[PDB]
Amino acid sequence: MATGRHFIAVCQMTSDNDLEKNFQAAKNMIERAGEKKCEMVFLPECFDFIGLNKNEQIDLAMATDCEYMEKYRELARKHNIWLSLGGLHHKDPSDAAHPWNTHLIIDSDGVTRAEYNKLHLFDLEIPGKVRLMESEFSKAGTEMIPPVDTPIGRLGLSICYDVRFPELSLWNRKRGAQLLSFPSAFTLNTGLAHWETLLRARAIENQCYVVAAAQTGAHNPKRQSYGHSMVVDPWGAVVAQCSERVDMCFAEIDLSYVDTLREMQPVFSHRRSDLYTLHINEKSSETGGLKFARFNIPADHIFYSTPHSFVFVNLKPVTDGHVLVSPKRVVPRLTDLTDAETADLFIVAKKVQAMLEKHHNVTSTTICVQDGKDAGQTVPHVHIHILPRRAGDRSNEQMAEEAVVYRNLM
Amino acid sequence: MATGRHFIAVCQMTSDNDLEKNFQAAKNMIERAGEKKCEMVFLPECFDFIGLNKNEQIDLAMATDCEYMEKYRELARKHNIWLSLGGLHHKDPSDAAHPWNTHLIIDSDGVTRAEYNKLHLFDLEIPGKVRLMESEFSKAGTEMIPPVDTPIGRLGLSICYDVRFPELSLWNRKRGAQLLSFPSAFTLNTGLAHWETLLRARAIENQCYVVAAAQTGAHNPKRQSYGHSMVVDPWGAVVAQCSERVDMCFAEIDLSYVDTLREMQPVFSHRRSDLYTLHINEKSSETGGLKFARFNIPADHIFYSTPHSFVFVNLKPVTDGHVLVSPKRVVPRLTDLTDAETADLFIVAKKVQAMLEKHHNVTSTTICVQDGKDAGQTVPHVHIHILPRRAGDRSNEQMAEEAVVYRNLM
Amino acid sequence: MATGRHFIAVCQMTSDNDLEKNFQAAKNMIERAGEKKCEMVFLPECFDFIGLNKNEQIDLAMATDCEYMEKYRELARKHNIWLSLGGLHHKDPSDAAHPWNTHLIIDSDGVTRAEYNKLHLFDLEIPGKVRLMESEFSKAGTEMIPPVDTPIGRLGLSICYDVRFPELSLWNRKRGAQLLSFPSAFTLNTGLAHWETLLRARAIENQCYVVAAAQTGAHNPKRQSYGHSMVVDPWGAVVAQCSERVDMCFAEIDLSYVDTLREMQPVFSHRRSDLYTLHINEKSSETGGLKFARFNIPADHIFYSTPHSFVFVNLKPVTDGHVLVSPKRVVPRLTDLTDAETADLFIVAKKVQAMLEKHHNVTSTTICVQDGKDAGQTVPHVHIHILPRRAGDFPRSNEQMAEEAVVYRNLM
Amino acid sequence: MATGRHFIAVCQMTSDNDLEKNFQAAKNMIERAGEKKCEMVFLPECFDFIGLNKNEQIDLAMATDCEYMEKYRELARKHNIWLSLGGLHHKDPSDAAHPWNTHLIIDSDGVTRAEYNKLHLFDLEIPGKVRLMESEFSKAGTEMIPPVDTPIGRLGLSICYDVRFPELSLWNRKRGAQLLSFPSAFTLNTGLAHWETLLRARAIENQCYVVAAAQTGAHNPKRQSYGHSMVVDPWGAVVAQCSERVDMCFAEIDLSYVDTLREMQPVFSHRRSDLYTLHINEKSSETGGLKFARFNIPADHIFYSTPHSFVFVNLKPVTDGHVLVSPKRVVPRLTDLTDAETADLFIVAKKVQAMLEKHHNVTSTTICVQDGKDAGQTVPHVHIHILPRRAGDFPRSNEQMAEEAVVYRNLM
Ligand code: EMC
Ligand code: EMC
Ligand code: EMC
Ligand code: EMC
Ligand code: EMC
Ligand code: EMC
Ligand code: EMC
Ligand code: EMC
Ligand code: EMC
Ligand code: EMC
Ligand code: NA
Ligand code: NA
Ligand code: NA
Ligand code: NA
Ligand code: NA
Ligand code: NA
Ligand code: NA
Ligand code: NA
Repeated sequence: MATGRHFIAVCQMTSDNDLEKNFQAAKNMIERAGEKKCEMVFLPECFDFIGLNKNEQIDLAMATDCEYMEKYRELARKHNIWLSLGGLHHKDPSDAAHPWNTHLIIDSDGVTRAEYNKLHLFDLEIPGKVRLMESEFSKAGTEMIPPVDTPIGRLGLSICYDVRFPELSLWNRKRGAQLLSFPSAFTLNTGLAHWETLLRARAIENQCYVVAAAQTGAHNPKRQSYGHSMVVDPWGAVVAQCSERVDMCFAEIDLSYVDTLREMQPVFSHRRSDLYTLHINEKSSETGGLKFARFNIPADHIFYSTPHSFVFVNLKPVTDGHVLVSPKRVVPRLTDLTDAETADLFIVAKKVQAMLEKHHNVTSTTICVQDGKDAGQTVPHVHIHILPRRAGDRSNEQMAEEAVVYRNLM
Repeated sequence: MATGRHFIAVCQMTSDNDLEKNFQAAKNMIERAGEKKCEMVFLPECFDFIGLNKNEQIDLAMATDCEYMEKYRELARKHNIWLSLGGLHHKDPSDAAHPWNTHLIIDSDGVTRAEYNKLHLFDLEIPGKVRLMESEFSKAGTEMIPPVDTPIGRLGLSICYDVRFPELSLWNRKRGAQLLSFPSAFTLNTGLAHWETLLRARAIENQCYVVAAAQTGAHNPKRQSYGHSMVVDPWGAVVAQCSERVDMCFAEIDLSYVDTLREMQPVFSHRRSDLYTLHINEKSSETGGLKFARFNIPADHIFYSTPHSFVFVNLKPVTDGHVLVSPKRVVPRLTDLTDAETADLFIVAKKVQAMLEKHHNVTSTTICVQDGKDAGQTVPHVHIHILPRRAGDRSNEQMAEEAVVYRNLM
Repeated sequence: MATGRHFIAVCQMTSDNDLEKNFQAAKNMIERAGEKKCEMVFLPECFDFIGLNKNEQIDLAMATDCEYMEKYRELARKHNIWLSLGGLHHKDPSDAAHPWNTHLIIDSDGVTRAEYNKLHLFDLEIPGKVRLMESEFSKAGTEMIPPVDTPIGRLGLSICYDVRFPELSLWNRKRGAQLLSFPSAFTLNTGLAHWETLLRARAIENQCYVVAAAQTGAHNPKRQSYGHSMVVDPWGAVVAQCSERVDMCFAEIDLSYVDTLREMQPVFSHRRSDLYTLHINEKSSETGGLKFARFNIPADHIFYSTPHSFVFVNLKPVTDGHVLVSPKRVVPRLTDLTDAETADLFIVAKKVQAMLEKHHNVTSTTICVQDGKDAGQTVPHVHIHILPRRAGDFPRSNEQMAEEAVVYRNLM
Repeated sequence: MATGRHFIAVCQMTSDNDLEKNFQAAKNMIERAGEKKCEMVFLPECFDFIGLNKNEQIDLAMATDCEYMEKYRELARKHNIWLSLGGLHHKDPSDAAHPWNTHLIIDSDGVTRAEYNKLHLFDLEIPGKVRLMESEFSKAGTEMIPPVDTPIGRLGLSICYDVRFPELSLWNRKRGAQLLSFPSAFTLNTGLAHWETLLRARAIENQCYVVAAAQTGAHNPKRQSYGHSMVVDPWGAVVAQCSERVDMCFAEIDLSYVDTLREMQPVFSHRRSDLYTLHINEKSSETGGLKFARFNIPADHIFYSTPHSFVFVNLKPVTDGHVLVSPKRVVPRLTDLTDAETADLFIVAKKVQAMLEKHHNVTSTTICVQDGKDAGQTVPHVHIHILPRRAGDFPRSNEQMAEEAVVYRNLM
């Protein structure tokens, strides 16, 4: 994976409702980024456009794989450079009334390597005073995207308002991010007070470079952005920033500096996990079985998994729907688990419970945990018995037949 | 509770190992704070002293209620002013080798209204390079203290390094804090890069005033502090700061400004709780029973409680140790609970499990949850059956007799 | 004179065309300042009002002068506090279109203690896309006003745009200022970029506190201000700043601190007076006196003087108008003068020449300086002879001399 | 001349007394700059070394000049890049204790393009508790060095402490600078408070990019530097800054941007030249020419000139040494001159007077100016007569005049 020094360029622009003009601006900077042999170029949120009306910023929503986007993918190839499209107006075939705010990272091939959907939207609705609903022009993302590996390092993905919620960034760092990102279209009055401080703060708390390509100037009579597109190092210093205008800045991030800081200031090893736990709901994929004590549970027997736990079908179902929920960390007692695990184990149990009832169509479930010899534990590895109930109350090939049905319901 | 405008003074000093000199400096500023009719004065971490050796910063550790401290309590009375003693070297009768870093808030009567023990310590130990262990000169605090009500508003308590962990502050705001605090003795090189940014960041993310009284200058040949004691408003502006020297600054915080901002920018109503949850382990006191569906469980029947859940002794114990764990929020199904609740419910179940086994001296427990008619739920309110096991397997006056024994073990 | 600690209050506001609303905003803050026993409060630049157009600002100037000006003097007296009125629209009796932008300092008794007229105005005339003319709603000052002594120290005076010019502030510091002031109404876009840096820079490079009450928010549909009213110390630290709204902030200034810095960082003792000189046109006021060699020139005979020079009538003039320009420092050679003194001495000669030619109605003048025994110098003190000339051309009573001096004095 | 965008690199380092280590640090960065095709790199103030004592700094100055100076010129040529050596210990052949602090600009061919000697040194002598004397390890410059043209623009030159003095920077901007430079080694405690604000302020008030490579970290047990090497744009934005360590940062500067700002914010067209004047002693270099009324004074006869004035020998001198001082702008009256011109004209007269008296060995001088027909003025162009005087006292060949001018020219 990425290591050492890497040269990158951050783009600042003032997008119109004139998609061609907007494109030309960007293309011009990307070309210059290539000329300087940058490995990656970052563009701001709303890089595609910023319409006058909303029947406009919903009518122009693209497909991520459209003819406009191809112009970008074509550029990435042409200049052998990765791209960070800060926040595309992602049209949703089903709900055209609510596009997505998608941050895309593209290959030197033009191949999308990652997509992140703005998770936090601004919704203010004060009875008879003011009503500004971002959730009216767009739609929030539904899941947590982990950082992506790039030639310049582990890049955490976020967008604008996201910067305001520390939990999201702490998580990305925990998932091994080296650089955080916050392409944005900040307000002049908000940005002039919170932009630099919030970005520098994120970089310092997570000890990561922060790359924030932004919108600046007036997009139209009723909209102006703060600008100040910058790059912050893992120590909180602003090592690169654009001048007040449509232009770019350059930075040479050094992944080694990140390592040095994390080593000399092990903050993430100082967190009192015995007092607080930042739980995140993440859905991971198991391209290989998992250890249930000494036994090996086949990936085809697992229908849901997260970085802390997994759910697998039983070899001796005490009743239809009877599955198991155990922590990836091989541990026998519940009292041996850490809050992160305890919390994730039962929140997963909750997600699984609801699904088993929608399927086996019932309205009752029993959660049992045999922790100890005297309690009936037949295997030294914590497992939650989740068994749906009704009125009454194994084929290795048929066990994966069950696991498949559930996997599509999780 | 506190409302409106309130005038406060922040003290900056460079403490010696000369407790009398240090005292005089502080007393002088407190007197001036009184003269200006301030309602509260904040002093920095290590306000009592900063010794040359460690056999010194462990020998001088006080009692919180000693003759030195009385000088302060006497001052609070004399000038009718609340005090924030940023970080006293709190001697522990049992472990004299590890004092506490205690932030105290004192009455206009000299009455302690709150104590907070530094939760985060700096411990760096790189094999053959450098070894700086804060946990060698002192001892971390063991529990989470909630904000205290003061005449100037809901004051969240923290100390120095704490500022580096966002979770702690998000929690304090959630517990209704209006002002956060971070009295400190920051390093010149660290502070010159992270002080203002981290404080301004906390104020902005939690929309609270931030009061940080600090140490400055050189305490001795081998120790210098950053200083820059300040006050930040809920918008991130530094409204007051001390000059580079032993002196104070004044600020008039306006709790209404806090309300305005929180209303016009409802960030804490934008957090995706469906994706992440900041769980905190807090121990609350129930000076009154709780609703277990429609029934009323007596406080004397409850041995442990938190802002999300409670544990009470059963009216029909299926076996010794058989207790119940339910969420304060009256809900029937597990799938009706929020991650905060799910997580806290079972982490409490974990804490309770371990205690029941240390007492009933056994090594097995069963966790059951009858969620639904068909599962055997006899009451429409989620409750976890926690029943310790062995080989074999109600007096209202004797039920509180059990609850009392456990309460002292929780 | 003032020394020690002093408590002050800085006010921020959003002035519009509602004199009563602006006044009530200012009054509220002055009252709170008085309640906290502040010795002085600072109001921002257009504290009186910001009109929607030229004609309205003319009407408002009259309505302000007529009703509110005195109301502030009353507040000053009632709350026993000094006021710094950051820059009112001072209506000019003979030019209603161009009032001055006056910074007024009012004492505890409501008495004007000093008046600064904004010297720097922003004039942008781009035939193509722009025309922003501040001199179309105003008129720049005419004199350099030295710092005023106040209960909080030597206060230098200026108004926003003045910050961009270092010359102005360096001067005030040299003239004894311990605090500089920059009451103002900055544009949101320009303030958002230069406000803090400039105010802090002036503080640091001049080693003075900087007090800058400012306008903030939306005044009208097409006028916005940055805000961020603050107080910066002599080391450049922002010790107090208003929150984003119509409100105030408090700061205790310490003149001791200024002194301490001036001593551990004697920056002003390090200037290369030999390479560069900052000359300033300043007319001095004097009880009298002044030596010319061992001679005592009575004030009656001195009609113009600056911190560096003085001009006086001649007992034995070689011709009508023959006056003398001399440095206050008593030295004989022109080569004894410092660049600062040489610049002033001849720039003053330039002013006297013009004054004399207009008065005596001549069009020629001879400037002569005899430096040395062999050049005919009669007294060991540099003096420039300024001789008006006529086509004819080549002991006087005290009464004649005093009169001639009175005449010239009122033409300078 | 240079226009458009230009890529540059700024270097930060922790120089000590190990010339080889410091050089390898600098070399590494210059190579990386070359690899990125930068047109110019900036090294900090004491890039050569920081010694543990007076004697070591003298030894190191020799060892530097002997081996490393040329090595940098080689790097310049090899990597086809221009160098800005922030302030080497320039050993003075006749005073080993007081070298100059020279800022050198080396071009692509390793040729010195310009040399600035630090004009401002920090001297603190408090009989009581302190004695910090920079002039004890150095010697201040002697001349004002105007900006140098480079592939990246008009570069003004300075070294750290110079930032505190606005005069120096205002001048460079007036002399055409598009970028100001402040290579340096700031104290950790002073930089931590004034570094960013001052650099940014100079940028804003002069509308120039500011390039400041700096020392950082611990040099030795009792010497620390702030660091934070950066590049500020004409609007005051910090566009590039090194991380906390021995490393570099990159910035693309745009001369177009400077221009644009200079036009939408014509700050320098707004200065009150009528109230204050910033005079600077500068000796001009000239191909020749210069008119005196309708007369063409050949360079052969001009022995001293500044941006505002020139002095020349006389065809019909009334006495040995009779020369003339005149403003370059052709105007007849002394009252036609601007304060800037009046200050310069007589400060130059002051210098010529001294030069002539020492040369002709006299002790008296008569300075005379005839302004107007009736004052005897013969040509309609201001000219000051400078007449050396003797006890005796009161057409010349081109050869005599040219010679006399050569003599005087080498004494100014
Ligand atoms: C909704 C993408 Hg700007
Ligand atoms: C709509 C927040 Hg960039
Ligand atoms: C351990 C209190 Hg400074
Ligand atoms: C020891 C951290 Hg203030
Ligand atoms: C022109 C006075 Hg605000
Ligand atoms: C003096 C009454 Hg307008
Ligand atoms: C001329 C800006 Hg208040
Ligand atoms: C005195 C040159 Hg660093
Ligand atoms: C020029 C050899 Hg030291
Ligand atoms: C004289 C400070 Hg580099
Ligand atoms: Na499209
Ligand atoms: Na004690
Ligand atoms: Na000033
Ligand atoms: Na102060
Ligand atoms: Na004469
Ligand atoms: Na300069
Ligand atoms: Na630029
Ligand atoms: Na003559």
